[PDB]
Amino acid sequence: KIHPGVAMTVVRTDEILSENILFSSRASTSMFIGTPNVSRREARVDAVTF
Amino acid sequence: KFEVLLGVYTNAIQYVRFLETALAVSCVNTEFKDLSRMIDGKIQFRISVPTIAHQRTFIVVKNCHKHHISTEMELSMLDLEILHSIPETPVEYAEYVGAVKTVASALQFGVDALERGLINTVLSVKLRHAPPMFILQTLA
Amino acid sequence: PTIAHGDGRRPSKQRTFIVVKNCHKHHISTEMELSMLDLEILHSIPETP
Amino acid sequence: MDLKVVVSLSSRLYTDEIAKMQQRIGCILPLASTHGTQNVQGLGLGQVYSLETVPDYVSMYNYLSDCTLAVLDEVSVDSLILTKIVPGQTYAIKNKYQPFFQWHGTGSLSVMPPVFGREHATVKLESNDVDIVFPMVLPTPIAEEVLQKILLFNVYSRVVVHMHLGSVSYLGHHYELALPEVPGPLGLALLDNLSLYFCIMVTLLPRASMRLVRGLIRHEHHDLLNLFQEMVPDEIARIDLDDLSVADDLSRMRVMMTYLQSLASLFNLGPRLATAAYSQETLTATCWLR
Amino acid sequence: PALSASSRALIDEFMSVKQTHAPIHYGHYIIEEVAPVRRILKFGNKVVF
Amino acid sequence: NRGLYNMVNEYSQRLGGHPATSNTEVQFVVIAGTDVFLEQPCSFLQEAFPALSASSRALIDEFMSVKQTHAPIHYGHYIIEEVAPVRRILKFGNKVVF
Amino acid sequence: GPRFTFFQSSRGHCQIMNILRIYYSPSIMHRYAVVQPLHIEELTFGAVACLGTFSATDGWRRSAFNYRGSSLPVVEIDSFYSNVSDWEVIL
Amino acid sequence: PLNRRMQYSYYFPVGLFMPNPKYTTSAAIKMLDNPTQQLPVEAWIVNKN
Amino acid sequence: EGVENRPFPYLTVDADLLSNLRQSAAEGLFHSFDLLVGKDAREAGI
Repeated sequence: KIHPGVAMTVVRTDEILSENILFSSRASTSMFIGTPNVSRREARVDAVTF
Repeated sequence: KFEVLLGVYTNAIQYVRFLETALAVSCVNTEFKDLSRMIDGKIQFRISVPTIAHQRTFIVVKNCHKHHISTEMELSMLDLEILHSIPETPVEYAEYVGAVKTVASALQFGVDALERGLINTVLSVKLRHAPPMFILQTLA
Repeated sequence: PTIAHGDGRRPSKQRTFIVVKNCHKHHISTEMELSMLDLEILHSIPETP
Repeated sequence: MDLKVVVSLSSRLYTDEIAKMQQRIGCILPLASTHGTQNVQGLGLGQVYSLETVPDYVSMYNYLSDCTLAVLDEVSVDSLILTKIVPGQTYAIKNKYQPFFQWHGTGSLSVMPPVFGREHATVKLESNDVDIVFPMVLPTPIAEEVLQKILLFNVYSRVVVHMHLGSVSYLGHHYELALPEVPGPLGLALLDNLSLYFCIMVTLLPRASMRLVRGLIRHEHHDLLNLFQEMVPDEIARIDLDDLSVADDLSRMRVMMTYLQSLASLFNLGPRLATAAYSQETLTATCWLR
Repeated sequence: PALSASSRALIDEFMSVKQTHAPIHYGHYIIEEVAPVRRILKFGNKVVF
Repeated sequence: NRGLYNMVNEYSQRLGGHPATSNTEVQFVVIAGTDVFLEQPCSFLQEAFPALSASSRALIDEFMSVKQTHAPIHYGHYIIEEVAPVRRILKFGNKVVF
Repeated sequence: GPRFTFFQSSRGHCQIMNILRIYYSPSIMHRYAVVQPLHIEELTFGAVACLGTFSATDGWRRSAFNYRGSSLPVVEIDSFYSNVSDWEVIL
Repeated sequence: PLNRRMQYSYYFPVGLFMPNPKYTTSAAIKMLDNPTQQLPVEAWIVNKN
Repeated sequence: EGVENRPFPYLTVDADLLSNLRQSAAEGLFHSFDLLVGKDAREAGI
């Protein structure tokens, strides 16, 4: 329990679970909505994957 | 002696339409029937700065960025072959209506999951162009 | 339902939950007492006080 | 069936990478998953073959064989369309590999980790701050020649001739390939399994054939024999003293032919492509996954 | 900076009074948490905000 | 251990975590279930609250004097303050703290 | 006495022989220590064969198998695609 | 996606040493050690609890 | 378990049951439940 001749500065970090609030002005961003088409991926032997 | 079955229950999954939530006041939108053939969209801004006694023009370019989203519904090969076939006895008819209910549930699930993904992409693109509070409290 | 994402996560394909709940059957028993020396006269009719 | 995978870029793309990537159309690329849309991470061998100085070719072979395969045809800004490769389907594969390997008629293609330098098949995507490398595809005889040249460099590391091993030769052109010094314990594990097979070969190798080949070099001379320089090896002197018997020779061959199938199948690392009808005027071929 | 202290004694006086606490004692020292998240510190019934 | 909602359920369902009895001179161990109306939070989290103790009467009548600026630690002496789910009223004459 | 084990993997056959050699690394020197290989045919330490492919995501849900008396634990590879190959020797 | 995790960074010195005119801005702290000849060896940090 | 997987006329109510559901079932709040993913999410045969 005897001090050495050299000190230290213990750095560390802390994770904090915050609740953010998102605000934006009206008509900020124009976008285009596509056509929601379906597709057929894979024919596994008893089950197909769309 | 009997075992009482006190009814079966389920949740009617309501569609949360993209304009039915108030997030679409942040984003106006245009149904563009052919986004597959639009590789690029730009917008030119000519901004004219006046002069003050004791001219300048900011031509800035802005570009669009596309977003792809895709989930995967799934269907067994049973409820396609019994969907194409035709019933004649009411037990087969009861099987058939159940299979078409399953396939319709999967299809409506697919478009509903796609709509929820649209809200997710909108929230992500608004969070991407969002600097924090303690910078725009001062820079504004 | 699930949510489509831009990144490729292993997508949950229409999960369906079925839970059931059983009845908590339990009963109530009371304890009345009655002495039988006055029960023969409830079925009969009175004529003497 | 619909096999289209679109990969979304997380940022934009500068015009030089656009011009470079549109040259790289039709090449085989690997993918992380087999889902609908993916991001730029997980594409290419650059995640396991990083921007470093010591490669590891056999772990690259493992990453190639483990993951799926695709071909890149349509590339634009923010988005580029890939087409998956699944067993059961046929495809067209174009020959856009800058070490220009002339393909044999109806042979078999093989994918390959980039042996001709990292910078040769690489697009630097600094916009999404990552790198996509392009895995080489070249025919199977040149594939086995490169692979056995790699392992012979790995085993002759500890001995010394260098230019006669680390440079392939083809009818089209001779090429040089990048050589590391250690492939780590996975390359040592490939050498482990190779030496396991080899020592059990020289336990169970037949002795009628040595008694043939002694009198055959002393009788005949061939291109199949002039590598001995008309000198019998010493184990031919100290092995052919024994008599020649049919039964143990059959019992030796009945396990030798079993083991050599496994020794071939151990060199099956990396996905193989048995293609058909290559044309020297279209630079493409009808291929499918074997 | 978090609540650093070079003894127990400056802690056991820091929860006592705040406005007249000692920042620098003889050999020991203490440092007030000026963190964005300001935590209440429950030492028995001596809080500090 | 297995299941966390199972822990809350088995807290709520029968709540037999070897607790004591009441309305008796000393505590026994309860065998007869669902006859006493009891609850055991100390067997849900397995910790224990520090009661109000001290060393001599001196630090007690210091801590009763001012509950804010008093000593928790004297020279060799010490006094541990009362933190509890029930924050008790402590009367010592007219000096009474919270 | 010889054993029949089964294997689920998402690797190539090139990987399956090496990782199976590393998996059987105790048993090979177990057999080497107990029985010396006196002839030339005992050195074959068994072989493997691809029984086929299936879905890598929904694979190998566990289940139970009852006979009239008892119940062994049993896996259920669901929606399997059968494809037999030959034998490639482990060594 | 709004339940994000801001990470902050904390630091505290351990085992410093004040220059030789040591002093105190406090009254009700007394120690049974030499005032001028004590130095810290440890720190004390508060927890989540 | 005691769960019957036969098809049914599932009456549809508007209460959102699924507030923190998958974490609850992986913790096992329910007595007995069946997680059906993908192909088994259909009505089983009669």
